[PDB]
Amino acid sequence: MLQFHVATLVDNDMPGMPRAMQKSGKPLKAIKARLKGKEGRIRGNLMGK
DNA sequence: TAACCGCCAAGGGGATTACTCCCTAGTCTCCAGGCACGTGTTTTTTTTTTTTTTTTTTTTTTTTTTTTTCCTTTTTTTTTTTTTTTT
Repeated sequence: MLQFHVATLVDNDMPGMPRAMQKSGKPLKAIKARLKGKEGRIRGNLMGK
């Protein structure tokens, strides 16, 4: 479970790995979700601020 | 009905004796295939690296702008206070 919490802190988009459960019925938004994506920290905040 | 026996007749060829002769038994002497020893080159086995297709993983999906709506927990177990009954 410690490895599960560490992995979901790092990457919650890993297939074959149980998704982290948030309080509002959503998956947890990890740091990879903050960076990778069109609306991410790179494309939506550094590329397109 | 001709096997078998008795009787008679005839002849054919194996046994016997002698002479010969010739092929093998025996004995040297030279030499060469038959055999004991060593080994091989194909045959099978095992690795080794690649090949080729299948399967899985992962990442991706034009940009900008303006309005609402709903939600931003919830049941389920444990605890703690309160109230009632009894001696």
